[PDB]
Amino acid sequence: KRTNYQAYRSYLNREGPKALGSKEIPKGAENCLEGLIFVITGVLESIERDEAKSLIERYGGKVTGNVSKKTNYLVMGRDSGQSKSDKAAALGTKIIDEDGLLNLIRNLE
DNA sequence: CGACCTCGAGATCA
DNA sequence: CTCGAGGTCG
Repeated sequence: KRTNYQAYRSYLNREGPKALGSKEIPKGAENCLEGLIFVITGVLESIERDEAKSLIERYGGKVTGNVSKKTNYLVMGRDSGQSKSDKAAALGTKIIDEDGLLNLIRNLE
């Protein structure tokens, strides 16, 4: 079942973090994301799951692969998981992108 | 006739 | 979360 599927994935889902390590991870208040739960699904413009997690975790925010009732903000860029999006939509969770997540931190600074 | 983006169900993890 | 199958733009 395993193979070099990551090879044709570029054309498939248009994945490939371009500006990784020189765009993300701001200098905003560490307490910024400290309050709500940040759930990032799929992939955004250009970010690694680890880089997003490292950002949220450091900012006192919690991150999980399963949307919760206290999420409030669901980060979703290029994903197809309707099953997970359905939960968030029913809860009243808003969908944000890469900049959307950073915008919160960009506001506090 | 060739490239590309959306629904979807099964493992993932609080 | 992370492959899974399809129909339309090209």
